[PDB]
Amino acid sequence: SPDTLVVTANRFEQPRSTVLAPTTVVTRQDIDRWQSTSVNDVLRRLPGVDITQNGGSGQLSSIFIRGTNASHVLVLIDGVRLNLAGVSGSADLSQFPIALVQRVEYIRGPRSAVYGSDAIGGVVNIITTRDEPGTEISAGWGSNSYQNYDVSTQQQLGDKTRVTLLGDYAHTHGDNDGFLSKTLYGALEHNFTDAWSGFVRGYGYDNRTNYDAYYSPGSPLLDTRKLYSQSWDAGLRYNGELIKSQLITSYSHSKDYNYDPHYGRYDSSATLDEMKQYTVQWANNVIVGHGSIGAGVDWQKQTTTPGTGYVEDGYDQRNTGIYLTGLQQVGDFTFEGAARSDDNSQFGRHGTWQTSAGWEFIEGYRFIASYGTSYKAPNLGQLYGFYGNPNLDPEKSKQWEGAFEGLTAGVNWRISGYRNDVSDLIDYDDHTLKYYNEGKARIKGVEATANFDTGPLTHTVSYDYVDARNAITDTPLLRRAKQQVKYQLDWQLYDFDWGITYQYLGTRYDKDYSSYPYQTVKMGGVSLWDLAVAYPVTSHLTVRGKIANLFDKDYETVYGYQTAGREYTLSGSYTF
Amino acid sequence: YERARAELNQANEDVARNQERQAKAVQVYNSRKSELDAANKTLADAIAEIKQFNRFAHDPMAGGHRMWQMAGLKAQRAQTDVNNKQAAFDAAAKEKSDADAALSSAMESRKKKEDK
Ligand SMILES: CCCCCCCCCCCCC(=O)CC(=O)N[C@H]1[C@@H](OP(=O)(O)O)O[C@H](CO)[C@@H](O)[C@@H]1O
Ligand SMILES: CCCCCCCCCCCC[N+](C)(C)[O-]
Ligand SMILES: CCCCCCCCCCCC[N+](C)(C)[O-]
Ligand SMILES: CCCCCCCCCCCC[N+](C)(C)[O-]
Ligand SMILES: CCCCCCCCCCCC[N+](C)(C)[O-]
Ligand SMILES: CCCCCCCCCCCC[N+](C)(C)[O-]
Ligand SMILES: CCCCCCCCCCCC[N+](C)(C)[O-]
Ligand SMILES: CCCCCCCCCCCC[N+](C)(C)[O-]
Repeated sequence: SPDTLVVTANRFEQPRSTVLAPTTVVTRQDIDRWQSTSVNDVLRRLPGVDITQNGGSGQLSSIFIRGTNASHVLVLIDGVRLNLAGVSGSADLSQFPIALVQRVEYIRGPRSAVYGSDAIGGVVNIITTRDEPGTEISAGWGSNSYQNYDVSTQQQLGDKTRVTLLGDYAHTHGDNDGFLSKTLYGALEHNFTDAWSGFVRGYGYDNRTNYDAYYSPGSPLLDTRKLYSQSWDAGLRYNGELIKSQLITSYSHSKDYNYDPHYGRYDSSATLDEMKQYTVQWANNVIVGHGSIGAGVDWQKQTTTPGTGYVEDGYDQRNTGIYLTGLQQVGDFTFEGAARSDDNSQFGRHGTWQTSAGWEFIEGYRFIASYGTSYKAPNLGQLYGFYGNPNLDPEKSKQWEGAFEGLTAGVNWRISGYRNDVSDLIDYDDHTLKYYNEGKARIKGVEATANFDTGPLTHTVSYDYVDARNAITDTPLLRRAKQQVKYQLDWQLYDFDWGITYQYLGTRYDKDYSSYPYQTVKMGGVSLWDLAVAYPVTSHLTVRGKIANLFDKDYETVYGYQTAGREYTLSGSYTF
Repeated sequence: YERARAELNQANEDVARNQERQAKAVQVYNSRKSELDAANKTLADAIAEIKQFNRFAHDPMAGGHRMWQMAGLKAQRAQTDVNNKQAAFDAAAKEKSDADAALSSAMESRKKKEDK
């Protein structure tokens, strides 16, 4: 979807061409055609994304970008670290509501040079604003008792003042009635002048979700989870011809109960993780020659509650970062770089940086080469648990990438290989009951993307091979897929819009949870068709149908956990 | 001679205060060792529990894995209870030793002053 705009690379708006690292972009239009009913269901489609889940919607899940650990992808919401990742240290989007997602910018490779901790594999920025005047009413009924009801509007309140609102209700079985998402959202956006502007927002969701728990006679059974999250923010932006600045504060508060319905919620049996993220960002950017220079600051405070994340006491983590961005096109060469210093409450400082140049050696064809370093801070339990060690270092990553992209014969494509040597990986020790920094991984992987037109017929193919390994035992990291093939097929024929979306998931090794001492078993490499259509019954009303898992061809991503089979979704939406 | 029968009359009164000050320090001492040997066992409980679901530790999707985190939280709450209770038994064992030696040399003085 190239030469259309992004903000995720350097924080400010820039043509995707100018971004040397590979970026996929998903739109609200794309999501609607896929009829995706969760955020995982969207990411899963995109190059180098390998997702695991303990069942269906709402259930615990982990993203592995380009072989890296679950904790190695940085997931931002509107360019701020996802609050539901604070406690655990790793990103779980299964609880995050798809109703909110309005665009996805996803830039692979490192970017701690811009964003701070966790940006090792890549960066997934979920954007919850878009500019689409009007108002839309939607619903859907589906397999496993899926029902959805959605309203959403954007209006000029003042013609220099915009309001936006959505409300979403989302229920589905699997548990008992186990996953209930209720989202409300509201934003107000004003233009002081053609270039000065400011916004305020609030959203929140309340989620109930049921799950499979481990049973201990005499002791409560915690198989219900109530999450309440909410998020506020406010900002100024300056959008000038030459200078740009944005100043953005955010607050996020979430309570996560895990309890037993018979015993309470506010009962010692219940666990409760209450987290408050505060963030202040000041980004700035000037145009210099054929490019720009940027310089920002981001401050982050996370406070927790006694008991949260399995830690006795409540902590107050803080991180101040300052970074620099650079861009200059000269001739047919292109040059990005970045550099950041973070100051972390617990571990003091760690600088990070990246650079990359490309070269349009022929017109239309480009070779890009890239190098960068990136890191993951240690997390709450790691530092302050019983297994804790409060003097841990960041996990560190050195990253290397080669690429050739071309435009030939009406076909946009890329072949790329990348090296990724992570170090200091924070690892449990059975013997000492503690965490320590020794630990290492070699990741060599390839990425081929392409996409093209034939007839009234549009394809988005791609291919990944990744081979992740401990750099000591030289053996696979469990649970990754040696390769995936991701393919999309789009025609609107006789006004029927169609979509055939197909994925061969490769082979993956997990632990067999069933016979101690647990061995390994190979999981079948399987193929996964989906079919999707949509019809305008009117210039305001579309009906959308779908079948996921067309061939009922069931299997798993976490050994021992059932994955929804053939499932049908009949949906409708009404715009005006 | 009666300058000295007040130095036994007050010496006997010194072993009286040091006997009560030893009996108070034995009740405080036995109380502490008690709360401690108890809390040390709610700890060792936690630590075996840890080693039970230790097999799930490097595998966060596992669900017995949660049983291992819960185990440590209750061990760390137990460990801070062992440290509170040991500090207090160290405070009681310093004042049993000090009161045993205070009594014991108040008796040596008392025995010298009994010498008519
Ligand atoms: C666009 C491509 C062609 C058309 C696709 C659109 C077809 C729309 C079909 C809508 C009806 C779905 C219905 O058949 C399933 C039903 O709603 N779910 C029930 C029932 O089926 P599931 O096992 O859930 O699929 O069974 C269980 C329990 O018996 C329930 O959970 C559920 O309510
Ligand atoms: C129904 C009115 C909708 C307009 C307000 C929407 C934005 C405010 C969001 C607040 C949500 C957080 N919470 C749970 C405290 O409400
Ligand atoms: C649709 C109406 C929304 C009204 C927004 C109300 C003001 C919210 C202020 C949030 C400010 C963020 N904070 C607290 C970190 O400073
Ligand atoms: C047709 C209307 C669409 C359904 C509207 C659903 C609104 C419920 C939102 C409640 C969210 C409550 N909370 C606490 C998260 O703010
Ligand atoms: C401290 C170094 C960075 C300074 C960047 C500040 C940029 C603010 C942008 C507002 C520009 C104000 N204006 C229109 C009067 O030029
Ligand atoms: C994007 C937030 C930037 C905050 C800093 C703004 C400071 C510059 C303001 C001085 C110029 C005022 N004005 C209206 C004449 O442009
Ligand atoms: C225009 C952006 C330039 C920076 C503006 C604010 C400066 C504050 C930076 C504090 C960072 C200090 N440190 C070493 C802890 O990172
Ligand atoms: C992170 C650094 C990457 C390099 C960014 C390039 C900045 C240099 C621009 C200097 C050009 C100045 N001028 C006016 C002669 O064009």
